Amino acid sequence: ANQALLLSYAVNIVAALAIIIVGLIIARMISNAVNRLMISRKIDATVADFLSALVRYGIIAFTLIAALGRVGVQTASVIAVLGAAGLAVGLALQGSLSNLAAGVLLVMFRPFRAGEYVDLGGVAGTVLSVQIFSTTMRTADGKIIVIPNGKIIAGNIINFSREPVRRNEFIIGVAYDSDIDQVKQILTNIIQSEDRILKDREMTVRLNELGASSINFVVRVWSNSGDLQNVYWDVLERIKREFDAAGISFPYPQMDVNFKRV
Amino acid sequence: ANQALLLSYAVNIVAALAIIIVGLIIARMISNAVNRLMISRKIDATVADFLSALVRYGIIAFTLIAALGRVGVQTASVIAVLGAAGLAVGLALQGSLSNLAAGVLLVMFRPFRAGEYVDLGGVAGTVLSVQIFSTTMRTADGKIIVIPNGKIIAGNIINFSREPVRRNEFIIGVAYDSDIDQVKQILTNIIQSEDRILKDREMTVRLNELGASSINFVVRVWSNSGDLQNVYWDVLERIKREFDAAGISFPYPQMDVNFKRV
Amino acid sequence: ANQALLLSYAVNIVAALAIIIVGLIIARMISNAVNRLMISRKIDATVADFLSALVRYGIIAFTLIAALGRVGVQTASVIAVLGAAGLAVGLALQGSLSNLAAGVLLVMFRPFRAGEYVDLGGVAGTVLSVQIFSTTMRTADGKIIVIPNGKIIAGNIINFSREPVRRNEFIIGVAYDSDIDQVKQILTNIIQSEDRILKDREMTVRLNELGASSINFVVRVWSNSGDLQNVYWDVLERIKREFDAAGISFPYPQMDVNFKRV
Amino acid sequence: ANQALLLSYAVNIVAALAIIIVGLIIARMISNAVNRLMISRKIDATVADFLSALVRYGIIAFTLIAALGRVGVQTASVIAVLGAAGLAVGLALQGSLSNLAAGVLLVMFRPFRAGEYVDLGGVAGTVLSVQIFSTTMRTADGKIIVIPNGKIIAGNIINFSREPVRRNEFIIGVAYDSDIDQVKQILTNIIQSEDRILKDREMTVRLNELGASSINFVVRVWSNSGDLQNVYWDVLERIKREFDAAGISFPYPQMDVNFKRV
Amino acid sequence: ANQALLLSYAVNIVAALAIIIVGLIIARMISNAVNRLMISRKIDATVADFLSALVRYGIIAFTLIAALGRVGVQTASVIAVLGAAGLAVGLALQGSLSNLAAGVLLVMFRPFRAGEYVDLGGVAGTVLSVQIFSTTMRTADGKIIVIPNGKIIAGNIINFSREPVRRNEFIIGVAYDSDIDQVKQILTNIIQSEDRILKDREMTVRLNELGASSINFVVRVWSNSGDLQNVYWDVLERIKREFDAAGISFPYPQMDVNFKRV
Amino acid sequence: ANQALLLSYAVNIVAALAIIIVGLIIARMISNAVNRLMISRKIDATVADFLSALVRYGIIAFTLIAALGRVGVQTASVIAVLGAAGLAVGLALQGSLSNLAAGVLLVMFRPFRAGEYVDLGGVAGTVLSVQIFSTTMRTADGKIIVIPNGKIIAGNIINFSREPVRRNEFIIGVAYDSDIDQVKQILTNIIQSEDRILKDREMTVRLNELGASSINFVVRVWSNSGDLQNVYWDVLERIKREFDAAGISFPYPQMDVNFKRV
Amino acid sequence: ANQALLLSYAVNIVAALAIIIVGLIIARMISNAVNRLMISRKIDATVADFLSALVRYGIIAFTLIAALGRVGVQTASVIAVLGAAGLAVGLALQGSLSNLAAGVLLVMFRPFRAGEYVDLGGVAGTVLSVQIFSTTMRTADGKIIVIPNGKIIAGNIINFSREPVRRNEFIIGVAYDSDIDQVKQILTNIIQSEDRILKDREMTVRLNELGASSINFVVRVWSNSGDLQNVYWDVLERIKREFDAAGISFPYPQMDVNFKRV
Ligand SMILES: CCCCCCCCCCCCO[C@@H]1O[C@H](CO)[C@@H](O[C@H]2O[C@H](CO)[C@@H](O)[C@H](O)[C@H]2O)[C@H](O)[C@H]1O
Ligand SMILES: CCCCCCCCCCCCO[C@@H]1O[C@H](CO)[C@@H](O[C@H]2O[C@H](CO)[C@@H](O)[C@H](O)[C@H]2O)[C@H](O)[C@H]1O
Ligand SMILES: CCCCCCCCCCCCO[C@@H]1O[C@H](CO)[C@@H](O[C@H]2O[C@H](CO)[C@@H](O)[C@H](O)[C@H]2O)[C@H](O)[C@H]1O
Ligand SMILES: CCCCCCCCCCCCO[C@@H]1O[C@H](CO)[C@@H](O[C@H]2O[C@H](CO)[C@@H](O)[C@H](O)[C@H]2O)[C@H](O)[C@H]1O
Ligand SMILES: CCCCCCCCCCCCO[C@@H]1O[C@H](CO)[C@@H](O[C@H]2O[C@H](CO)[C@@H](O)[C@H](O)[C@H]2O)[C@H](O)[C@H]1O
Ligand SMILES: CCCCCCCCCCCCO[C@@H]1O[C@H](CO)[C@@H](O[C@H]2O[C@H](CO)[C@@H](O)[C@H](O)[C@H]2O)[C@H](O)[C@H]1O
Repeated sequence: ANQALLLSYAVNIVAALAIIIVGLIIARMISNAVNRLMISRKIDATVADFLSALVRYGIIAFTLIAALGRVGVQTASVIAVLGAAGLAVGLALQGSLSNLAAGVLLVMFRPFRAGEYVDLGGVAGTVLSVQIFSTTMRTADGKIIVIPNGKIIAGNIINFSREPVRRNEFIIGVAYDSDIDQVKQILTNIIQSEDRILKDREMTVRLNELGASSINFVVRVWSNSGDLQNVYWDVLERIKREFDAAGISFPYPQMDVNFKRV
Repeated sequence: ANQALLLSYAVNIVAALAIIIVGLIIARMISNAVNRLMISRKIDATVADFLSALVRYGIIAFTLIAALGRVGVQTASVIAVLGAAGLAVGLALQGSLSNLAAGVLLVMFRPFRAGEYVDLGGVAGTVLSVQIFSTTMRTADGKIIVIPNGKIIAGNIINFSREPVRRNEFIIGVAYDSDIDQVKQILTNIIQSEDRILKDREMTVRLNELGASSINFVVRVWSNSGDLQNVYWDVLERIKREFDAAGISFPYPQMDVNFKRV
Repeated sequence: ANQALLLSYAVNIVAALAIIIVGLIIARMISNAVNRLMISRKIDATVADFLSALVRYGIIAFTLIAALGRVGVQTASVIAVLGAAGLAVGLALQGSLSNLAAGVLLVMFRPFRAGEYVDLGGVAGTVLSVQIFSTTMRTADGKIIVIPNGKIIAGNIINFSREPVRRNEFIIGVAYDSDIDQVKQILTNIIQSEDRILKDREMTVRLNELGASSINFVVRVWSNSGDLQNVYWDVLERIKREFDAAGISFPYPQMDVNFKRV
Repeated sequence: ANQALLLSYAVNIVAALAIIIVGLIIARMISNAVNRLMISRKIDATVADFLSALVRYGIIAFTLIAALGRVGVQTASVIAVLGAAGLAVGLALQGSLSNLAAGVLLVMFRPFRAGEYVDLGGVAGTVLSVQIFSTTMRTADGKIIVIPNGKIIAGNIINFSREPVRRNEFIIGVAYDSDIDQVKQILTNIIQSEDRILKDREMTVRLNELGASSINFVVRVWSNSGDLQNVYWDVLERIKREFDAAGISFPYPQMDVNFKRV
Repeated sequence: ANQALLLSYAVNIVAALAIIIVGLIIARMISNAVNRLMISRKIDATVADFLSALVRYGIIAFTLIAALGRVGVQTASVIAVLGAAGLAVGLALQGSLSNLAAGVLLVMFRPFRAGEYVDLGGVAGTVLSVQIFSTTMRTADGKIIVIPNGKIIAGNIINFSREPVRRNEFIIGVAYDSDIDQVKQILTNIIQSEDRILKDREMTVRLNELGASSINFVVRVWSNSGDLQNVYWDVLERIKREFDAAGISFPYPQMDVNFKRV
Repeated sequence: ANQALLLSYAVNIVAALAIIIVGLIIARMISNAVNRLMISRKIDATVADFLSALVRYGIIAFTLIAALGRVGVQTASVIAVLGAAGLAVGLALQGSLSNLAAGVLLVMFRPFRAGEYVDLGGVAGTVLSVQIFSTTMRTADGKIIVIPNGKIIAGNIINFSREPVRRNEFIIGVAYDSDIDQVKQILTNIIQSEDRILKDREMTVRLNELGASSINFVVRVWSNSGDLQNVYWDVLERIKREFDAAGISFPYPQMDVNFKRV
Repeated sequence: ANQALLLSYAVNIVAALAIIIVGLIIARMISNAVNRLMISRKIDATVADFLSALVRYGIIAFTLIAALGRVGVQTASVIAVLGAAGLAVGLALQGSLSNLAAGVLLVMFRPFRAGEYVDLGGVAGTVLSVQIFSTTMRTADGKIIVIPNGKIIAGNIINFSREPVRRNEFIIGVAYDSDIDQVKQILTNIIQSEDRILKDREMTVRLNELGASSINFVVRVWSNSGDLQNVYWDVLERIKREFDAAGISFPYPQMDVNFKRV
């Protein structure tokens, strides 16, 4: 029969809903304004969206604390419950947040760009795109790999395609009776007739190891990154043909045998 | 004999039960409304159920704090005890929550879809379905594997079936005395007569290594993902037959032996 | 001589004991009621016992805070001491709680059931039972293994017995001079006369590799999970007998030897 | 000269010491009563001692907070300092507490008992006793191993001695020219004359693999855990003697050699 | 000109210094008294020093909070700053505290004592002393190893010197044509003439494996820990001499060779 | 109609905006002043920027707490929400902060400088630059590697280029019948005629191992870091030529063969 | 126009700056006094600098809380912001603090000193100096290694140079037909004529293993740490010369061959 307290309670509830509505409006407005202010200062779009989302959820948290205080919930209760909900959402989004930060770093510092062959922790292939949470790459034989950004940032990032020039390394092994000067002279002529091998870099042709069955010569020559494999195959076929023409042997595995007829 | 205090205590208990009932009702209603509001905005059904469950448990926590305050328990006591119960439930559900978030990410970004052959951390097989906590896959020989979603998201996701085309790589090894031009010409004719090998891609036929007993030619040819294995087996049998017809040898392992009758 | 303060102190102590007794009674009653309410809603019995134990310990914590406030201990002291005791009990029960949650998940989602051969992280054997903290399994030779549930849930769960059908894979290796058509025809007749090999699945008989001493044919045939091993042994003995009858050889390891009498 | 404040200070100090003494007495009494109440309910003695120690230290903490409040230290100061001392003691006792809980679990669920051969994470030997913090075991050759209980509970617990029966697995390898029916018949007679091999279990004698130099027969037979090794050695010597009597050969490693006098 | 407030400030500062001095005195006295009280109850000296240091730093913390309150710093400020300093000191001393607790456990339970050969996680050598933070051991060839106590407690502790008796295991391999009864009889006589081999234990002499080139007999005999190596060397030389006298052969690695003059 | 409360609310909002503006101004000024004060004291530029950023964000946090208190938000709400936003930003920047600190340490202590060959955790190459978050290095063959600074600081940092002098180690293996004095004399003359080998260091020429087919001499000689590889190749070719001239043999792998015509 | 409030605000600001200045002065003075008091008590210089830095930053924190309270910032705000700045600085300095504590432990307990050969976790070389954050060592061939102190303290610390004496272990392998008494007598005379081998230690010369092609004698002899390698090389050359003079053979790898002309 006494509606006056009921009127006060309904009025407090309507005031709580009005505070919620106005708080969502002001949160969206201040967050969009901070986002435009950051984009105008050339902050990265993902960092801008992240900081704007944090500002919007903070203003919404103040609005919730105010409205729930209007309905009689204490500030300590609302802070504890919003903290538990935030800890749950943070447990769900912890790894995704790590991948988001790693993706921002990969887009900012550019350890690798799309189209560059790389080697991210033992997998290797052409990069296709860095994305919000993971990087796609196509391996040499066409398989697609999707590496999460945090694993990429946490480890080494070998990059085959960054330097214009790269070095071949042949390991020719010839018979122990082969002349050393003739081998070095033939390998030197083979790498001096190769126009794609850079003459201003190193061009080693040195005996390198006395192996179990052969003396292993090493040849190290530099070439542009686009000519590396073709130079390898061409120098290899030329080595084979010229050694076969010159009489130098490539040994089969060797074994002395001390015969004992028991 | 003095029932007035007893009446006040029974009235406070009934008011606490009434606050509990009304609080559960309002919690269920606001949670269903937030869930419908999120589903209408095309949020994922699992993220919608998660955020709605958080809203419902938060409103129930406010209701518990209010009723337990009506029975005389202090707000600090109720917050501490609900925080301990929430920390226990969170210790129980930590890994399941990680798998739930990883499953939401796998369904959203689609690193792999059902029916695509993959390789999730060293296990490989056709995917069957991504589920709330774990992914099922059937390996090539019919074993079922159940990989938890967090392990899948944390590591690499090789995907054999995403790209339409993929590359074969034969490694033929022939005797050192074999002619190189004849080997390359026979392998080239074999891969040029193969209609399932894409002629617009690479078709390498290059000497690749001077091995212990053989010179290892490499052949790399591209084909549609569905023709890859049949092209491998057909080119392999054709290589065998044509080399046997042409007189080119596949060496047995070689060994020079220096006889010494001691 | 002034017993009035002594009377007030003894009365406060008796009131604290009465609050403790009534609080234990109400805790047991509300916990049993919540447990019956959950079991009636078809919640899992272990989750029901867990949530009921949490409700009972929470009501006991409120009762302790009330009684210890009656004896003059402050609410902050009781909350801090109960929090330290709860942190100690939680450090003791952390791993057991992880195993309990993993066991609930294994009983709910059924990645494997009792009597199904599995492979949980490198150990393999018939499952015997999933239990509250660990799973028992009997390996193929009769050893018992007890894997804690958390280790099982955290890793892959290969399941040999789930699919009705599974694939055999023979790897026959014959001499390089062997006819390929005759080998493929004999293997095809051997797998076509085998009634336990499913004719509606794949039945590959393809040359697969040119090995060091032999050409390795592959045979892949599907059969029901109960016939897999018997089909393997029967096809193997039939391959051996028919190749010996047809004159096809299984090579011994090969080695060319270039004799050099030095 | 004004001793009245000095009298009040000395009286407060004596009251603090009296509160400390009475609090230690009541703590010891309530802890012993809770310990007897738990032991009477058949709780494990270690869990009883743990919960009683927690009750005793909690009552001592309330007594310290009361006395230090009597000397003028605030409740927040005493709670913070006791919390720091408890965090230090907990950092010191964290691993010992994990081992204590794991030892309680090992004594309760009995994955292994004393005198049973086991394999706890790659070490194997007869168990000697489970103790409060670590398990002792004597390996087959007499070395003692002391494995902490937490490492045991965290990993697999293979148990060689639990099942009454266990399976032998011989892998006989005979020459390719050996008759298969004669080999299977001799192995079958050898395992049928062995009274310690259980005839109601499996008794496989199947050709299993066509190896590099031999066809590997497999023999799997079950026997009681106490007869396993003696049955292995006896069947092995009988296999050797009967194959030597029957003319079946055990091949030496084989190698074809294609002689080439260059 | 108004020195009265200056007098009050100087008096408060002198009172703060007096509280600091008296608090350090009372802290040292109560800590020494608790230390003597623990040593009198046969607590370990390191645990006694640890708990006494905690009591002394706690009383000093109360004294600091009181004096800094006298100079006007609030209790919350002093608690926060002392908590930050304690968290920094704890980050510095975390590992040293873990090693201290592990050293107390190693001195209490004695998994190993000084002079006993052990194997702590893959390093092995005579123990020299357990110390406050690390254990010293001298390996068999005289290198000193210093293993931190926490690494020792966390892993297995194999102990070669605890059991009085230990088992040798010879693995003799003889030619396939060797008589089995003669080999077993010679090995049995060799281990029956050895007085240092315990006749009340096992003395197996069983054929154990049919190897690639030899049948591997096993001999397992027990002896006192001090006679183990001398018994090994003596039985080994006796096996060699008696087999050479009896005509039994130790095979060289075997290889059939199928000659093919191509 | 009653605008007086509306005037008070608009005035409080304008005062909050004015406090925000003045607080940002004072934050930027005090942060720039602290930054100049640190740079003037020769603090590292990165540590200066870090501490100045912390001072600026702290002053901005005080300004936010003041303005949000002016609009009616409580201090506890603002502290909790700013703490949640700071915990989120810290979860995003945790790894980047670890790399920043590691980069400051690498620039301060200089374990390696640019242009020095190193080996950071199994990858090796010339360092190019240490940067804010990762170190770039060019391997010997031209690949670029980008190692995050925290991984570098956490592990070993081998440094090939720091010491002026470094040691070669040849391992010559000659036939068992070779004279030892003649081998040692020839190797000694070869390393005494080499002017780039430091005569004031060690120059060992000792028989080191009796191998399976050869006695392995060791030669260890020191040389300047720039002459190391050229000295290796020159001494190797001189060893080969002088041994071939002196008649000393480099054995092929050896094998006695006990012929048995069965 | 009303400057009185403006005068009060400017006066409060000047009082805050005066409190800041006086607080920095008193912080520096008390920190230097505590540092001198610790150095006078022979505390380590690094622990003294650490505790003095903690005292100085604590007094500065009290001064900041007082001044910021004078400008109107609440104590809770200042404590929260200083706690966030301290948590950020602690996240940056966590690893450096671990290395600092480990370096203090290495300088105090001296597991190794400069100039002693060691083996810290698989890297080995002469120690050069222990430093504030990392230890430098020069490997045997002149590479410099920089191991962070925490990695050193966390693992084993083998120390080759601590014990005055160390043991050589030769493993001579002679032909099966060689006399055992003659081999043992020659090895005994060789190690008895070696004056640098300690005659008061063990001098084993025992047959140790019957290998695939040779009986492996073991020789274990002790010598001073400075004579170890020279004794090894001298005993090795003497073994070689005396066995060649006595007619004892070092076998080449052996192989029986059962000829079969098929
Ligand atoms: C009340 C605040 C509500 C809003 C903020 C919510 C925060 C939620 C925090 C959840 C717990 C985060 O705890 C985090 O766990 C990882 C586990 O590898 C650890 O640190 C980790 O950081 C990233 C993830 O951010 C990982 O990819 C990385 O491998 C590791 O360094 C630390 O322990 C801590 O950074
Ligand atoms: C009072 C609030 C009540 C409601 C919220 C309850 C929260 C309960 C939190 C329990 C502890 C979580 O602590 C978590 O532990 C894991 C351990 O790998 C670490 O972080 C982990 O996150 C996920 C799980 O979320 C793991 O799959 C992942 O391997 C790892 O990065 C961090 O330390 C922290 O994220
Ligand atoms: C005041 C509240 C009293 C009642 C609640 C008591 C809670 C006690 C918590 C103790 C500390 C738990 O801290 C826990 O440690 C493990 C260590 O692997 C980490 O997380 C772990 O969770 C489970 C155990 O729950 C492990 O099996 C899992 O390997 C790991 O992910 C996180 O760091 C945190 O989940
Ligand atoms: C104020 C309260 C005073 C009384 C209570 C004192 C509690 C002291 C807690 C110290 C820190 C414990 O932090 C613990 O660290 C280990 C580190 O592996 C992790 O969890 C660990 O639990 C056990 C030990 O209990 C380990 O054997 C296990 O390998 C791991 O899962 C979690 O991080 C947390 O459980
Ligand atoms: C309210 C304050 C707001 C401002 C400050 C925000 C701080 C945010 C802290 C996030 C959690 C940090 O938790 C951190 O996790 C890593 C996980 O490897 C662990 O420690 C780590 O430190 C660094 C990163 O700093 C890692 O590179 C390192 O591998 C590891 O030692 C510790 O658990 C803790 O240092
Ligand atoms: C408000 C206080 C402000 C001043 C004090 C600031 C403290 C800052 C603490 C940052 C987090 C430290 O968290 C730390 O993380 C490491 C991560 O390996 C873990 O412990 C670690 O300690 C040291 C570093 O101290 C590591 O080298 C070690 O490998 C590991 O045991 C623990 O989780 C915790 O010791």
